Amino acid sequence: YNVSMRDLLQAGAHFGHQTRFWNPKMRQYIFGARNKIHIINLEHTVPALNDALNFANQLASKKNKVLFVGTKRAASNIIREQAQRAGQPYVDHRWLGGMLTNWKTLRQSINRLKDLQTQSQDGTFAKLTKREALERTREMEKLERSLGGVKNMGGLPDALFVIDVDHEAIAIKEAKNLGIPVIGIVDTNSNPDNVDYVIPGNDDAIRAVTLYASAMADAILAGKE
RNA sequence: GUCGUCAGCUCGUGUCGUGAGAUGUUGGGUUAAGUCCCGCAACGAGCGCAACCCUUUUCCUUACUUGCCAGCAUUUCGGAU
Repeated sequence: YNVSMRDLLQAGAHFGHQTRFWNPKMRQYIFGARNKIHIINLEHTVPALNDALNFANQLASKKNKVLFVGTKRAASNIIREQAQRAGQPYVDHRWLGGMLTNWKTLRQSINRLKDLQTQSQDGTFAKLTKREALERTREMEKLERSLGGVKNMGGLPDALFVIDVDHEAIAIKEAKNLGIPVIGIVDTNSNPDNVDYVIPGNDDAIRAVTLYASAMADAILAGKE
């Protein structure tokens, strides 16, 4: 399942953001800049990606759940599809402060979501009048939109696959506080200090995101054989 | 009594500060109203608001006197009988 390099060039991980927004901590990975924007070297990206995929394979074999976190408007659909394929909890939408920091409070929210889903399945929804009917349908919509992905999950994930660290900065901080490992994609503008596993490459390109998510999903599938 | 029929008040869990503390109630629409919806280190529960109470507007069921008079009958033509 290793990308082997050419797929990375064709996907376009080489591109990066403009120089003026560069983070000084990426200097080791910048290598050079062909044009005004920076060009990252995939020579370091490949081995780091392989190591991250191997660690994900080991965790999948151990059966511990891995949580995917990618929220960029371009990456939402791709990460949702890949997470559904892998059969793992996902957070496609905006991060809500306390997915991991305060799990006990989210227990009640997901319990109520499941209860209202059971209500919809049962005839009680039909028994209730139309105004309440639309109110609780709208409630279903809202909490399914907010916490739909993590409904199945019952325990904190053993690893966090983060698409874009500076964007989803809160998630990395919570993961560091808890001690849960984070494997993440980082670009030139972001800071890698708090990422346990760093695979540096472009994330804006929908097609690079598709490549990365497909690789992770393939590793998850290979796990458990 | 009054501000004043003014719209605010409280409290549960995590995060930021060495700390007293802060974050919920802030932002944009909307309403008689922190009423309702979009925003987002926040997450939801209670008291205030509203509704539950009395009266008025159309119709239905029970009730037919001491209240009523469409149909009928007698009339000192007055529902008087």
